[PDB]
Amino acid sequence: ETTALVCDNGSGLVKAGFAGDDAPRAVFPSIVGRPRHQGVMVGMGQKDSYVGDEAQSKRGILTLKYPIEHGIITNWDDMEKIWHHTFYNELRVAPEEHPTLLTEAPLNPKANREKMTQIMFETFNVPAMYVAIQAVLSLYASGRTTGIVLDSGDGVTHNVPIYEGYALPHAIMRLDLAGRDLTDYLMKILTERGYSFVTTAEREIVRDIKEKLCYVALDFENEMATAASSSSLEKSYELPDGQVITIGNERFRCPETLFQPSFIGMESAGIHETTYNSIMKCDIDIRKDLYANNVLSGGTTMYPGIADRMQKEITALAPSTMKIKIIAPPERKYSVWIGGSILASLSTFQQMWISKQEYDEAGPSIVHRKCF
Amino acid sequence: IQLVEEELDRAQERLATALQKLEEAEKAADESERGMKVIESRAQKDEEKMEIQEIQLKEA
Amino acid sequence: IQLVEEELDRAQERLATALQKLEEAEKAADESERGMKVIESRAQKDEEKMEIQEIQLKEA
Repeated sequence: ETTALVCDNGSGLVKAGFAGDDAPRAVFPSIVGRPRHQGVMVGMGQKDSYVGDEAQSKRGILTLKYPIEHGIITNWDDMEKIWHHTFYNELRVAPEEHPTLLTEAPLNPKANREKMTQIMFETFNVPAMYVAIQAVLSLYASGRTTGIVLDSGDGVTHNVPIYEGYALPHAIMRLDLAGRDLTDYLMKILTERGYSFVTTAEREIVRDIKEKLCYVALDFENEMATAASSSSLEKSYELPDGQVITIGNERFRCPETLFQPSFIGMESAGIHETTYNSIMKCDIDIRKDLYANNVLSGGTTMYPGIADRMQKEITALAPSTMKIKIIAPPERKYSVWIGGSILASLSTFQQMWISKQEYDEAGPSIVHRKCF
Repeated sequence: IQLVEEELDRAQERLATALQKLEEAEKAADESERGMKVIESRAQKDEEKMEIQEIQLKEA
Repeated sequence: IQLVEEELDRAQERLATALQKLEEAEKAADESERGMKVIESRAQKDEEKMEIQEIQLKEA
């Protein structure tokens, strides 16, 4: 059978590999570096485009750009570079031999779904392809046809009620606030403590810090009080040039913005609130199988202690005769990619692919007839 | 010479050993997580069954 | 001397980096282990309670 490349379009990490395997085989940063100055390398070759880990090692001399900003492809040129690198550098295979599965947000722009369909088929010459909602794949990785997924990426958070494998198009909710924003916010609040960070390279350390040291508090006022009353809510981090910095209440404050969007000046409601409001758009006999399967997904959900917080919050908004229970997969950061690996290796799914012939007949439009 | 050489060599012996130990620590983390995955999936299946039973019992 | 010294210095830097990554993998392993232990304790409790209910359900 044809080996399908599953490529998760994560906004701060690419996750890529082959279908039928239990885990991604390449996990690298979504970063394209291009030179700030030319002349840097003399006696050695210069290139102008570095991608992923190659770019990461050269960060000092590169201008980093993100291909995907807030789950939205913002530059077609940087999306292409990521792709060129995925196939030829990272997996070292011809894409033209391998069908492609691409991941997307709910309500991912149609003009974008098309430019993605077109770019894959004309330049890479893919034999077949498909595009699928991130949360639907994470639900298949959770072994379920039906449930509501809180998917919080490295850039967007969605609440996605799904039923018999279809995401409910009137009931889904979105929040632009997650891992990308979270770094920029963390950096702000550290400047406020007097650990000013103004350089973007230092920003990436702040990113790493965030992933390692942030934790979801179970009670925001009680932990805040604890940090005000004692310095036991602080963890040290040694910067790689030396210099020991102390990260305080910023640890739980940073992700606190997910529950209270007003802290960054939004009119948006919180991730627990949009969970509750999303299920309340659904019919009562499916509210049962939706509430019974509240699933966490994506990189932002890997902060410890999140389940007890989300269990709390949802039981407080929701009536005490729906079964409330948080499902947190063992490696929830990958559950989109794992769900794509499952879906692309089902014998029933092989009828669904966009073929090169259907693209030649209808142009990039074909995704809006084959994908749902 | 000899001291700088002996110090290097042991430093490499030590590095080699630290990489071996890193792979071992990595393996063990994987064995723990897998086990952790198996218990977790058994806990969850029992829970879903339990809640259906608390309800079946209330319903009955 | 110098060449050997430059090789030793490189060897030392590599050893430090491996030891930090190793300490991290140990910590992550310790954490999987903790995670696992709470999960096992829940698993037991959900099972007993699902079983306890199986008796009560039969009775109703």
